[PDB]
Amino acid sequence: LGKFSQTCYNSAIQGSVLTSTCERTNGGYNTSSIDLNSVIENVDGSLKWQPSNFIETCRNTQLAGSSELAAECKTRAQQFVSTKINLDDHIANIDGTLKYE
Amino acid sequence: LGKFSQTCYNSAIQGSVLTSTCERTNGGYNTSSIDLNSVIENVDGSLKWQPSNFIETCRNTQLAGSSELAAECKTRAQQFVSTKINLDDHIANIDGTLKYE
Ligand code: NA
Repeated sequence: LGKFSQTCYNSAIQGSVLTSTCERTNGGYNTSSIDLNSVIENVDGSLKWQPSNFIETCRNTQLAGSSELAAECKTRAQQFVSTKINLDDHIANIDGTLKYE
Repeated sequence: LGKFSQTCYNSAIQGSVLTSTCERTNGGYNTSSIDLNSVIENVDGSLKWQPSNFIETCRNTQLAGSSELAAECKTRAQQFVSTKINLDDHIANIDGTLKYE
């Protein structure tokens, strides 16, 4: 559904970063931001949205230790198996901000 | 390339969201989060990092109007052309916080 600009203002892009000042559900405001590097993609010169399947096919997410993600996900033979990934692998700290590279 | 957890503490995974409080470059701290649904994916049951080429093949990004990304991207034949996309198609404000949905 999207529609952020409807309830936001003073938006800006910088590199692939988007930042805006957005209304709460109460009456105040907050300034967040999203990296668009992992959400849009370039196909022959045109931008498109990227598909994803983590929220929709995996479950019961958890952090083990300092940088290990753990969950259970759905296979091709449509059964849930246990899987794990080191988030240190590609998640970095870039001046107090968490960044995917 | 990566290894955030050597300057971050108190990390937490909730849903697809990772949250951590990190070491600013000077001496201080900042608490961030990154939505992993667009960073990792599941391939037959196993979680894999997702590749993407936007900032790697595109340049000169601009917010045009209220909600439109504009940029120039390289076509398979290595030529920069024009390309826009409406961010409001999937960027949302969830309680003062921008989300991709
Ligand atoms: Na992605």
